[PDB]
Amino acid sequence: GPHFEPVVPLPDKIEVKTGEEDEEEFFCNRAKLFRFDVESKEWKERGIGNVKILRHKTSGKIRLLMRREQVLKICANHYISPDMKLTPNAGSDRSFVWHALDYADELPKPEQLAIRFKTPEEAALFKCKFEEAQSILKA
Amino acid sequence: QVQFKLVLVGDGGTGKTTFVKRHLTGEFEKKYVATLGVEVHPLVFHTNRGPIKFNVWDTAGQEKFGGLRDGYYIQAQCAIIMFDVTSRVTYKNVPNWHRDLVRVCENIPIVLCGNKVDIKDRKVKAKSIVFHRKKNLQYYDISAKSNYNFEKPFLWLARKLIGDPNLEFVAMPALAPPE
Ligand SMILES: Nc1nc2c(ncn2[C@@H]2O[C@H](COP(=O)(O)OP(=O)(O)O)[C@@H](O)[C@H]2O)c(=O)[nH]1
Ligand code: BEF
Repeated sequence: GPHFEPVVPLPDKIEVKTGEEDEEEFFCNRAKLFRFDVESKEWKERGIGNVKILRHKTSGKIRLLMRREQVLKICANHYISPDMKLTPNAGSDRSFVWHALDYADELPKPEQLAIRFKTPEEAALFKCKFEEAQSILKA
Repeated sequence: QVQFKLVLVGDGGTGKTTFVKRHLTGEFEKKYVATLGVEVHPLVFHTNRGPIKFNVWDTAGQEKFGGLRDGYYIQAQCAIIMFDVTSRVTYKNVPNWHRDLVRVCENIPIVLCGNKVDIKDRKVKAKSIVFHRKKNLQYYDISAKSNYNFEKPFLWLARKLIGDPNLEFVAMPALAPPE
């Protein structure tokens, strides 16, 4: 309700720039992301929000991108590699684990990641698209 | 660079460090490791007006840190007062937290947060939370566990310090990764 004085020169509105305007979506779905802590040897939560598989329209590069909802910080950002393997969790058809050179903190960090979906249907479409993205490269 | 100094205060065990960590990495620390004095952590948000950063002063809640946190409070432009909806003592101590803040920086925007609303049965009911009404503060039920309202304190404060009540958090631009 009450009024406070702003402590900073009010900056101009800028055009909304996502960094994704040069790519197209293959996959978009909300999910829960975990990052394995090497030291403590436990899974830690990394974020909840929309996972996207994006292909650059010119380079044909394909990456995985995830933003935390409400705060909209990036919690995953890495090129998908043919060398990657998605490995279901024992007895779980809702989740997969893989390794990636991730750039969420805007710094290149090797990570092992777990991603869980709410329905096994949502997971299967992710696997499918993920692995289909991997169909490139070669032949 | 546009930034703000944020002091985060509240009883030990209320979830101040947990809240900060959750924003910082996404993790939910199950353990309680009492903060030694203060930890200063940057938190950047993006908005329709540009990048903003909170320099968050995560202070320890134990009494013995009373003298030191008066020094932490100098030049603070905003604050969150944390309490635990599971522990009545922590809501009971809120007035002292407010008092302690206002006696070093008078007219700064302050948010009251009732952390831990994820727990099925509150020991501090909604109708017992009234301090924000007598002190005209902004209140939020929050949870560092389930992310409930967890962006709100920052948005609301952002809106006040920036001076734009319609300020919106926007998607962090996704820079091109390694290769
Ligand atoms: N159930 C639940 N527990 C929480 C929440 N936030 C924090 N906690 C727990 O409460 C404890 C508080 O520890 P800490 O954050 O270090 O307290 P601080 O002294 O306020 O920094 C930790 O065990 C947290 O896991 C929450 O939203 N829900
Ligand atoms: F014990 Be806490 F980090 F106030």
